[PDB]
Amino acid sequence: DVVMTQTPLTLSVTIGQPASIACKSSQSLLDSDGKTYLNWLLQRPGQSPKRLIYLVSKLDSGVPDRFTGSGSGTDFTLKISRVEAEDLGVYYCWQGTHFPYTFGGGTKLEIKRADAAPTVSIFPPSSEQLTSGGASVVCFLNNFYPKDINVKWKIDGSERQNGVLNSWTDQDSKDSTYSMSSTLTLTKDEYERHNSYTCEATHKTSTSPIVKSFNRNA
Amino acid sequence: QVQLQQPGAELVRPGASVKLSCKASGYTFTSYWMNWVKQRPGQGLEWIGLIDPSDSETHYNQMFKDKATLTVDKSSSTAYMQLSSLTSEDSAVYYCARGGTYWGQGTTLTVSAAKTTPPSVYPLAPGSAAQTNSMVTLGCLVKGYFPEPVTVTWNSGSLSSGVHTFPAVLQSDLYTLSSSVTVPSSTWPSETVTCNVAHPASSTKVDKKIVPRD
Amino acid sequence: KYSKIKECFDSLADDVKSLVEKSETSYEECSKDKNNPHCGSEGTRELDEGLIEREQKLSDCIVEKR
Repeated sequence: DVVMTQTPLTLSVTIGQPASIACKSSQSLLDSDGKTYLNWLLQRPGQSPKRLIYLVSKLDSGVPDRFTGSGSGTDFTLKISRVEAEDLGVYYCWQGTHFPYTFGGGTKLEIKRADAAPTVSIFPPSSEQLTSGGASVVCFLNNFYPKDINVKWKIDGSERQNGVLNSWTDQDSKDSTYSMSSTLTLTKDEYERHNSYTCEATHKTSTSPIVKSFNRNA
Repeated sequence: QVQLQQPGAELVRPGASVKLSCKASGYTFTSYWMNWVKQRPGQGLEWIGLIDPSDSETHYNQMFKDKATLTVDKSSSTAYMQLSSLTSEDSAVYYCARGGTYWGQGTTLTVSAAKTTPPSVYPLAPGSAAQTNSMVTLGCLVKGYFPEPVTVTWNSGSLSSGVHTFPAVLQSDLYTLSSSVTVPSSTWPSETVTCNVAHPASSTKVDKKIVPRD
Repeated sequence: KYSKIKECFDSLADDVKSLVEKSETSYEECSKDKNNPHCGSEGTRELDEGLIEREQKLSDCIVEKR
C-alpha cells in the first residue's frame, strides 16, 4: 500500500499568520491516465471530513483561496496564506490513485491566542433529578486560555474529591478558547446533608481562585 | 443538495453482524463511486473500500476482506455496508463518501452487550436568586444514556453562539454530558431558552425549557 | 401592435446557460476522483434531456399566442 507521511504532526499558528503542511507518498501518485489524485481534507472535531483540495491544486466547493495546494509525484504541500480561527482541526492528505486508497496520519492545527480567564458558573441539582434520587452539582469553567486549569470542590468548607468527573471541550472554532465542566455526583440524601456547595477554578491568569457557590437553603 | 443520509447510531452485540446504510439523493446515484471510511475515537481515517452503484463492482482494502461486504439497492438509491462477526475493535464511526466532496454524517457503531437507554434531560437554571450580570449562563444535564451519540442544540438551532457541549463520560455502561449556553441577561428569562436533545439510538428527542428557580 | 411571441424567447438564453453550466459542473465532479468511465456520459444525457425540454417549452409558449 502507498504510505502517506505528513509533517509536521502539529502546527501552532497565530491568527493571520501563514501555515504549511507537507505530504510525502512512498510511490508516485501520477496515474497512467495522466492525473494525480492527491486530496487534502480538513476535519473539525465532531464533524465529517470536508475536502479542501482535489487533484493536487484544485479548490473544491466552498473552499476559500487562502488555501493553496502544490507539488507533484511524491511530494505535496498545502499552504494557508493567513490562518483564521475556523481553520483549526486535523488536516489529512488522501491519495485516490492506487488501490487501496490511503490517508496520511493527519496534522493538527492549533490556534495560538491571548491568555483568558475562565467564566465560572455553578448549578444546584434540578428538582427533577432529585425526584429520581440522584444529585449532580455542575460547574462550568468556560472560555479560558491556555489549556490547563484546576478545579476544587468544597462542601461546607471541606475539600471533596470523591464523585467528581471532569470533561474538556476541543478548542473553540470561534474564539479559540477551551472549556471544562466539573460534575459532582452523589445521592439525594447525601446531597441534602450539606448546605454550602462551592467550586473553585484556579487558572494561570491569576494567583487568586475564582469561586462560585450556592447554599441549599437560600 | 447532494445528500448522503446515514443513521446516527447502531448498537449490536459481539459476534453478531450489522448492515450500515447510506441513502443518497440530489444527484444520479448510478454515476459516482461510493467510498466507505472507518474512524476510531481520537484516531485517523481508514479506507474500507468502494462500490460502483451502476454495476455493483467493488474494490476493497484487503484488511477488511473478511469483515466488510458492500452492496447497493438502486430501487432506493441506497448503499449498504455489512460488517460481520463484530468485536470491540469494530466500534467506530463509519462514513460513506461520494468521491471526496460529499460525506455522510457518519454512523457511530457500538459493539456491546449493554442496553439502549434514553437520556434524562435536566435543566440547569441560575441557582442564584435572582439577580445577574450583563450575561447569563444556562445549561442542560443529559444523563444516563447509552449508546453514543446525542446531539444538543438550543432553541432548535437558532441559538448557536456561546454554546459548549462537553464530551460524554462513560460510567457503569451509561453516558452523561452537559451543554452550556450563554445569553444576554436582557433576553432570559424574558424570552424562552430550551435545550433540544436528540438520541438517535432510542429515536428520542427531549425539548427542555430552562425556567428560573423557585 | 408589438410582438407577443418575442417574449417567449426572453429566458431562453439564460435557461440554456444554466443547463450547460450544470453539465460542466457534473463533468468537473466526475474528474475529481476515479469513477466509472461513463460518469461523464450520464451528465451529457441529462443536458440533452433539459435542452429538448426547454425547446418544447418554447414551442408550447409560441403556439399559446399564435
